[PDB]
Amino acid sequence: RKSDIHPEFREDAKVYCNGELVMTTGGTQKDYTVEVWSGNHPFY
Amino acid sequence: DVRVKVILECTGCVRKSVNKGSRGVSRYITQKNRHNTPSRLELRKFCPYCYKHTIHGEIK
Amino acid sequence: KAHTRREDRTARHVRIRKKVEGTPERPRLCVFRSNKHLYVQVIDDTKMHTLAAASTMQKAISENIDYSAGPTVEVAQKIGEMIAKSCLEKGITKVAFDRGGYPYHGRVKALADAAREHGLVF
Amino acid sequence: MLSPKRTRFRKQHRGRMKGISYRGNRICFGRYALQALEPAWITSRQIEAGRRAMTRNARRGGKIWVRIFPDKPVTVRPAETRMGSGKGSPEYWVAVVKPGRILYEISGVAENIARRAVAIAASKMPIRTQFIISG
Amino acid sequence: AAGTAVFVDKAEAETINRLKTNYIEKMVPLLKEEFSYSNILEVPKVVKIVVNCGIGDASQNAKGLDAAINELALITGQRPVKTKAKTSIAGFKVREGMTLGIAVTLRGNLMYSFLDRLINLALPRTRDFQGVNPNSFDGHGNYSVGFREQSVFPEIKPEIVGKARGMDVCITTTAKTDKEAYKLLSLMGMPFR
Amino acid sequence: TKNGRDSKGQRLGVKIYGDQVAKPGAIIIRQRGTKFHPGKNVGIGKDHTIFALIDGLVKFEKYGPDKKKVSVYPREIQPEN
RNA sequence: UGGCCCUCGAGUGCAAAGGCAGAAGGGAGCUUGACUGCAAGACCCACCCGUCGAGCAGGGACGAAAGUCGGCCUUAGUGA
RNA sequence: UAUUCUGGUGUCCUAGGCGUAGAGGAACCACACCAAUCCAUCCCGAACUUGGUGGUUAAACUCUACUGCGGUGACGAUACUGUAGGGGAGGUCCUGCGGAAAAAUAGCUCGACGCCAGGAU
Ligand SMILES: [Mg+2]
Ligand SMILES: [Mg+2]
Ligand SMILES: [Mg+2]
Ligand SMILES: [Mg+2]
Ligand SMILES: [Mg+2]
Ligand SMILES: [Mg+2]
Ligand SMILES: [Mg+2]
Ligand SMILES: [Mg+2]
Ligand SMILES: [Mg+2]
Ligand SMILES: [Mg+2]
Ligand SMILES: [Mg+2]
Ligand SMILES: [Mg+2]
Ligand SMILES: [Mg+2]
Ligand SMILES: [Mg+2]
Ligand SMILES: [Mg+2]
Ligand SMILES: [Mg+2]
Ligand SMILES: [Mg+2]
Ligand SMILES: [Mg+2]
Ligand SMILES: [Mg+2]
Ligand SMILES: [Mg+2]
Ligand SMILES: [Mg+2]
Ligand SMILES: [Mg+2]
Ligand SMILES: [Mg+2]
Ligand SMILES: [Mg+2]
Ligand SMILES: [Mg+2]
Ligand SMILES: [Mg+2]
Ligand SMILES: [Zn+2]
Repeated sequence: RKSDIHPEFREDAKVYCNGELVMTTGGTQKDYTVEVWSGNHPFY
Repeated sequence: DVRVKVILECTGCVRKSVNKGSRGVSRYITQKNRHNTPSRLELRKFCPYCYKHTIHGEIK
Repeated sequence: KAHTRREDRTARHVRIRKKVEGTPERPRLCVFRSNKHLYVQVIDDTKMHTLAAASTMQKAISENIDYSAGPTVEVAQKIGEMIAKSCLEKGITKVAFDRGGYPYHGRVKALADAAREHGLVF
Repeated sequence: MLSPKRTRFRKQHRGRMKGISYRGNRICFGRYALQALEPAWITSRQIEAGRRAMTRNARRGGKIWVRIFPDKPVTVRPAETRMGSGKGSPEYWVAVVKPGRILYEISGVAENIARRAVAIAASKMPIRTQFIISG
Repeated sequence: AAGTAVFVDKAEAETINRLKTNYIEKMVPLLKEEFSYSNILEVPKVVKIVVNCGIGDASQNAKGLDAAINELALITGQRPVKTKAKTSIAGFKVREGMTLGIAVTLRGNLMYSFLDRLINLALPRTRDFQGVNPNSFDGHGNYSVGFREQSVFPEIKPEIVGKARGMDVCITTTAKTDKEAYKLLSLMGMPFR
Repeated sequence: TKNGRDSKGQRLGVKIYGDQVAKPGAIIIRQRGTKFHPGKNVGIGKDHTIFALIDGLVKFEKYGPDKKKVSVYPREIQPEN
């Protein structure tokens, strides 16, 4: 990645789901508040 | 019309009749498109008198 | 259209080789760089002859310098020196540099600089 | 009436007609055929009339192929027009045939009806011809 | 009702491990065995994922372009490329060099991370979801899926979004056949049909 | 509409042939595009005029596989009969 | 936007012709050789014109260097 | 001095190309994996760059084989023609001496030759 031109990619993103679930992912934010996601979704 | 004969001239040439071996005022001639580029053309070009590549501007 | 690294670099080598031509008075200095080895050659194209060739596969640099995986700038400098001496000992001074498809930079550049400090003219 | 749908230049060299046509020689579609014996220029009108005649006389017999076609333009200057001021107007279209060339092919009759039919066809042609049978 | 996302929610997890190490630990032995290949390197790998926004009206107003660029950025952690139209096109009112769409390519690790945030975050948080089409393969084992609107990702803050803007996503893979690519995607947690 | 305009034949084409003799500077070929390509001992011009750098016999060759190139070689004229 | 197959069928300011595919076609970086002084020899030729040019010196541009550069892929764009 | 093999590097050419099947990992060539101060992407360490790992012949390249495609290609004869004539109202035909295709088939083709380094005999 070239410097200063990219939005900072924060490597540590903790996924906090309202089932008091905490995982790790990555994305520009440090934490992601999630009520609806892959596991615990209407289908399967 | 929109395309023109323009005269390039040495900026460092002194018309006064200089004391060196070869006296005279270098001018080149060339064409410019007066619409596209309104900037007075500047060009580094050789001057037979000064013997060095000088800078030649334009004339009105 | 070749996107294999191999064929690509070959393409570049040929393109470069359009302009730079080995002559009796100006032999071509030919650089080959592979993953584990640095190999350099000197060619007169009229006579179709290699005059001098230095490589990492010779005992000189083997006993001098060892490296782990990729040839280092150090390695290259050593080679440039070896070919400088080898060629200066056959009466070959004035040569032309064939960068063989690799951008002039890194160990290629360093090779060149080595062979320049040591009396070879290019 | 047969004719090309397009060309760039309108007007074209008279050309010259020499030799034998080697390629149109064979009879590859039907059974009986009418073969050109002499080097000539066939207008599309003539081919029309020949085909028409052979078709009407065969009638109850089936099939007629026309192995030629008028693709080369031909030009004419009007009456009381002094020579000069440009090449004239293309009036009609010709097909160039050389000796040996097959013109008409025919199938679906006894040899007699075919002979009669092909004779009446040959009557509307500018050229001498021949009756030939498939090999 | 076959669930491969019980493999993706299974325990409290880490990123790099999830994608890159579920690939090397789990995915590869599986594919090795079920297709029976005669060397390791014949395993299908994810090569690159390019995301492409298609908006031609944005060439009229460059602020929309800048906005959409920063949006795609915050989504993907990458400041995009603005793709120019090659030819003069009448019916769409475009001349040469006009900035048409917006495109990014995600390679290496960022490819895996964005793939994760796709399957396990935005795809469920989408509008009424059923499963993605198994038939969207190109025949050489490269997959493509559309996104009608970008409210899917949390980085995109829905109230600050001016207008809904669409995105396309192309997964590119060393797979030569669709079966292998399909097993790869679904094994990695993808919601099919 | 109305025709009758045309141009003087430009005098193009091979000036010296195969196994003939050429001075230095002597023009071998005046061509429009390059129907021939410069070989050895031979310069090419702005209009793709091909000219000699050396006294000697001019020889045409197969550039390969399709095109053609011209080059000049020095001869030896000892055999005075 | 992604990919497989055909391989020169696109392009080249503008006619047509001849050229040109790791290119003479598309892009990027730095520029002003779109120089002064010249020139062996050639082509074309009624004359007048017209065209090609190795090589030499000066002072430069690009390039790590070898080297390339006296406008433009060529042929129209002119007036004693 | 030979020979064999790998990698580099060229010249000649009938331009040796695609396909199918097979061989190569000690060495050599390659990819594979990992990390990014020299440099690098109009976005992306993909490419190009510097530094490591030690995995694999999968791709690549390499070497052997084969007419399925592709490429090449006769002898003869014919068309055409140079010169000397002849026939026809003409379009155009014919003869003698000399030159001689194209196409098509029969065959041919899975290149030739050289220098350098490095092993092996
Ligand atoms: Mg390496
Ligand atoms: Mg005859
Ligand atoms: Mg009659
Ligand atoms: Mg003419
Ligand atoms: Mg020049
Ligand atoms: Mg044109
Ligand atoms: Mg053309
Ligand atoms: Mg170019
Ligand atoms: Mg010169
Ligand atoms: Mg010189
Ligand atoms: Mg000079
Ligand atoms: Mg410098
Ligand atoms: Mg140019
Ligand atoms: Mg052959
Ligand atoms: Mg052969
Ligand atoms: Mg293999
Ligand atoms: Mg065959
Ligand atoms: Mg064949
Ligand atoms: Mg014969
Ligand atoms: Mg005769
Ligand atoms: Mg006669
Ligand atoms: Mg004869
Ligand atoms: Mg004979
Ligand atoms: Mg012949
Ligand atoms: Mg033949
Ligand atoms: Mg062989
Ligand atoms: Zn001055």
